[PDB]
Amino acid sequence: GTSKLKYVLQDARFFLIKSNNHENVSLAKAKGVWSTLPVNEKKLNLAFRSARSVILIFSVRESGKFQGFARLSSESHHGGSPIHWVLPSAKMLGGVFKIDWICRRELPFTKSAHLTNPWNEHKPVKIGRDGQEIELECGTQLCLLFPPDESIDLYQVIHKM
Ligand SMILES: CNc1nc(Cl)nc2c1ncn2Cc1ccccc1N
Repeated sequence: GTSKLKYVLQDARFFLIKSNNHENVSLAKAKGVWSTLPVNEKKLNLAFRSARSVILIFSVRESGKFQGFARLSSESHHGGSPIHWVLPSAKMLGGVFKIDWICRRELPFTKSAHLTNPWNEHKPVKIGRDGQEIELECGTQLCLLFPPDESIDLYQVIHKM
């Protein structure tokens, strides 16, 4: 069902993540981590302290789709490991956030054409730069459009909250 998902999304904040390649999204799905540029790392660290859930909604550039969404489980941390990101430098991708995936399924942009983002001039929610915040109502509805991911149990995510 969608009840636990709605509970996780309650009062959440949402950010669009735009990746240049599929490989880093695949690596993020396998290892539960994400890294971004310092402008956005600063924004996400602020958001993580400010909200019960911070949701990253991923889209690979030129794919015409979102590739899923995940909840931040930590602020960014340095050292830890050298993630083999297919770097589009490595020093700008230090700072690793831990993330718990909520949905690893794809959603085509054609399915979100009815959703506009107030924080980006009411452009369709697919439009935005890496790090663009998505207002609560639009982000909630976007996440609810994804196909359910029955391989994921939200019970442990609710306990992180
Ligand atoms: C693992 N993290 C990332 N991996 C990839 Cl392949 N692209 C990213 C990532 N974070 C942001 N972008 C998009 C981008 C690429 C290059 C210059 C500026 C911007 N915004």
